[PDB]
Amino acid sequence: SMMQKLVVTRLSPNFREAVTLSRDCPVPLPGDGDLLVRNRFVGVNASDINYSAGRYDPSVKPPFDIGFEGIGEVVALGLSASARYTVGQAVAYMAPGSFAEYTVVPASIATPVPSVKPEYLTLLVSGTTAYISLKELGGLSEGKKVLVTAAAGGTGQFAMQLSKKAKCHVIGTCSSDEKSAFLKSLGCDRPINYKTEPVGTVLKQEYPEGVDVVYESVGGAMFDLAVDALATKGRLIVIGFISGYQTPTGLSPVKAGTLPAKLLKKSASVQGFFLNHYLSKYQAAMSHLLEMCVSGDLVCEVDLGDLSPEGRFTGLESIFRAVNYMYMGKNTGKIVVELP
Ligand SMILES: NC(=O)c1ccc[n+]([C@@H]2O[C@H](COP(=O)([O-])OP(=O)(O)OC[C@H]3O[C@@H](n4cnc5c(N)ncnc54)[C@H](OP(=O)(O)O)[C@@H]3O)[C@@H](O)[C@H]2O)c1
Ligand SMILES: COc1ccc(C(=O)c2c(-c3ccc(O)cc3)sc3cc(O)ccc23)cc1
Repeated sequence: SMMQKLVVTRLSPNFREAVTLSRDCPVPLPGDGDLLVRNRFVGVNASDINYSAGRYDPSVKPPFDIGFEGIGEVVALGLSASARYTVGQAVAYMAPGSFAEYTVVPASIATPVPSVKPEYLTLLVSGTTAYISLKELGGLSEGKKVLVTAAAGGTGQFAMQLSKKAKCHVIGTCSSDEKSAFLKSLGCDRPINYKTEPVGTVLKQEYPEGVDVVYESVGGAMFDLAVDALATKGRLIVIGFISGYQTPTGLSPVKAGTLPAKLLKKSASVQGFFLNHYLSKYQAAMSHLLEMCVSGDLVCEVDLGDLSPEGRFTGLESIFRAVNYMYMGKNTGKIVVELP
């Protein structure tokens, strides 16, 4: 009848200062073509703070719902949606407003899943982003050298594994020896703990002819290093630049004044990627991702915060903790919050 949900009440990249937990909200009713989903797990994404900052559409004032992805049970649906879905059915989705106990989701974008497991949620945004970007833009093939930053993170774990399946030689950056071990377990050829080992030097010495593809999620100095490390005809894919998201503009400083010159000299490229521009590829990506997940051919690491200071991310209120956890760089795999 009523429920809790998170609401952006003030525009800001500081999640805590931007978002409020609202405690007596009416449970929304699904339309003819909608599902009403009781969320059991929701995804925490780096860009959640870009969203709370209002950067997706600056013409939109608070309050508005937040959260990009969820998985749970269909508890109610409109008549038309009932042709495909049924009450009690497990579904996952990528749609705004997942940070709530119940979310209305158009049946046409929902993804039927085998059951309500957090592993399936990792595929929705993090998995598809890696799958689609690398397939469409990566030009992957046997022997290509691929550099993945934030490699032990939500989407990084997939860029890593998929590149390995494409028979590429893969290098991955992360911030701890434990993260490096995780990378090794995913078949990383060259894990690099950037806190203990200078990435630029590793690249210059061990990969003198450069890397062919960069899956770049960090920005700033890491972006600078990756540009310098590009091989002839190399491709740097701008997936993100999380090092800048908390700043007032959300940007990270780069030493890019000489970027065009470097790109010309190497016939190399810098290519942006935004998941929402590739939705025509989404259903197929998710279909394949789900196969590998269920068959065990893809590790879908979940960080539910069980080893965080305050423990398992349970309840909407723990979303604040979980966001902070990401930005402290503590997570291995996808950050997920449970709503018991
Ligand atoms: N374009 C798209 O459609 C799309 C879709 C999904 C995600 N993304 C991007 O992919 C990247 C990762 O997002 P995610 O949600 O999956 O997060 P995530 O990788 O699971 O976690 C972020 C990781 O980045 C590193 N990091 C955190 N704060 C940092 C900081 N201030 N400076 C440098 N590094 C920091 C940490 O790993 P370390 O141990 O390596 O430092 C941290 O664990 C982000 O740029 C996100 O925006 C883009
Ligand atoms: C350019 O098109 C592709 C598509 C898939 C691949 C690839 O090798 C694989 C996958 C792939 C899918 C999407 C990507 O962006 C990269 C790799 S997944 C997978 C699973 C297996 O058991 C065996 C191989 C693969 C390589 C190039």
